[PDB]
Amino acid sequence: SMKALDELVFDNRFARLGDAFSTHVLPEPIDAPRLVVASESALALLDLAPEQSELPLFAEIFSGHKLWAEAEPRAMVYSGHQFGSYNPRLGDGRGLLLGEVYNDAGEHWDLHLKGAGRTPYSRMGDGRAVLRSSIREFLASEALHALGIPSSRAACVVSSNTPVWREKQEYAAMVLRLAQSHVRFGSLEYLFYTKQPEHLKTLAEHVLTMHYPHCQEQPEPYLAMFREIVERNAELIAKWQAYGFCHGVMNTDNMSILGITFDFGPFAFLDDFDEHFICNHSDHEGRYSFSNQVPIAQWNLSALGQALTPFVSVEALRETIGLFLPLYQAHYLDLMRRRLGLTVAQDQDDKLVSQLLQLMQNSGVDYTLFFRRLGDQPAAQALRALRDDFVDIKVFDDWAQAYQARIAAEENGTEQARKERMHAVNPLYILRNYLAQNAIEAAEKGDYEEVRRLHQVLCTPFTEQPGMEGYAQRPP
Ligand SMILES: Nc1ncnc2c1ncn2[C@@H]1O[C@H](COP(=O)(O)OP(=O)(O)NP(=O)(O)O)[C@@H](O)[C@H]1O
Ligand SMILES: [Ca+2]
Ligand SMILES: [Ca+2]
Ligand SMILES: [Ca+2]
Ligand SMILES: [Ca+2]
Ligand SMILES: [Cl-]
Ligand SMILES: [Mg+2]
Repeated sequence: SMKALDELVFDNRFARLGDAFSTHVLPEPIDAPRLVVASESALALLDLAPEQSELPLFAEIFSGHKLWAEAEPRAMVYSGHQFGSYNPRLGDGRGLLLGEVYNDAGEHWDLHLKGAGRTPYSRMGDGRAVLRSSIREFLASEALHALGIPSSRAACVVSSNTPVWREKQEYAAMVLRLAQSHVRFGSLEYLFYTKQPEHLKTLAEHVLTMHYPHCQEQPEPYLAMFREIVERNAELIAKWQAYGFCHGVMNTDNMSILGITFDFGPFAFLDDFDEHFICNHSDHEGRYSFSNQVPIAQWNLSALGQALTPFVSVEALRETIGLFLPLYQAHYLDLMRRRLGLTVAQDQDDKLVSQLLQLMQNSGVDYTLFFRRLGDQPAAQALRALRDDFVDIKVFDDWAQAYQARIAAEENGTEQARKERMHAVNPLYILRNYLAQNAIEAAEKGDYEEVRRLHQVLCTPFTEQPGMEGYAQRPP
């Protein structure tokens, strides 16, 4: 049953690994905490109901004022390649692993409070996050999960009137991030490149036993684990590409060891399709552009593989990395076939998908709404309506014919079954930047109605909701 805040059970596994992997650090509170928004689904991971998130004590805990005695807040140490260049020392500069909760299902869940204050790893930073940062990370975490895209989760956002300077005067907020691990590729890189072989093995054994235990029985457990990580990453990137999620900062310290989306900063969901969109205004070379996310993910896996060379041969590691691209293409094509309402794999499907994207590229076509409208009517009628959005309208007619011929080349069910199949994987509502911005503006004025409704709508992004037509609109 849903329990009280005082009934949470803690089992702080990572804290017990010692001071070589993290440092005990308490949060620095922020003033006048208020609950901005909370996720019922995320809270359920901790056996908590939404009503427990409305308690003053709840806002106090996740703004740094109070903390269970059974917790042990810790700042992790890690490193990472940042935009291709190795940085020998990063770590939790503005967040803390408060502890790990053991829920009734028998699962361990990290409680990471992001924006909790300065730590030994903050360097010159203030250890804070501003309200717009916390709200965007909360919305994207839970929107991705509702979409079926593996992601770190977010339980709540808590506001404050603690001043924080960025470009202008802003105010500190914290987001409670939940995940079953906060270990990153960069966690292993740090121990590898500082040549701490005992601790590197202890961390790899922690990841192995807690998250890939089936691999322990195999002749080379760390090779099997690496293969599983490569698989999870291929599935993750396939979902990003299929649904137009741009991360923006795919540094190796932001690659989760579990294959979940991690660290939401300058992300963006594509509005108009653009295979080369650069969502990060600081990514001057386009290293983390939409299309580059595929080769970058492979590069990051090679960087992870380096940290495992003490245990696995270079040849075996590089052979495993070679599985990434075919696995990505398999899952990507599967996802895009489903977005097109197709239910079997046929030889030229990759060309069909590729041709659709090239037609979208310079025609100003909304990625999400194209696939939703494609399924909302029989293909012939939907395509006649979508015709006008394309510049090369006669090339599109040829693609539309190829698509209708592809439908006819398989048993595709009734028109109604097709509609339900496609609307079950094609969202009507997505976390568009302009929608998040409107929620942020209202919240910065003290009005949290908008951010809450937007979050609510995205909990069921595939289901039409009455009166929410504004959330299905293209950007104005
Ligand atoms: N305001 C800040 N104060 C202190 N450290 C910071 C601050 N902003 C970023 N950092 C650190 O700078 C590095 C790069 O930040 P980034 O990759 O954006 O991660 P993050 O969003 O700060 N936290 P996380 O989501 O857990 O990766 C990390 O080691 C951060 O902890
Ligand atoms: Ca970040
Ligand atoms: Ca085009
Ligand atoms: Ca257009
Ligand atoms: Ca039929
Ligand atoms: Cl920030
Ligand atoms: Mg980061």
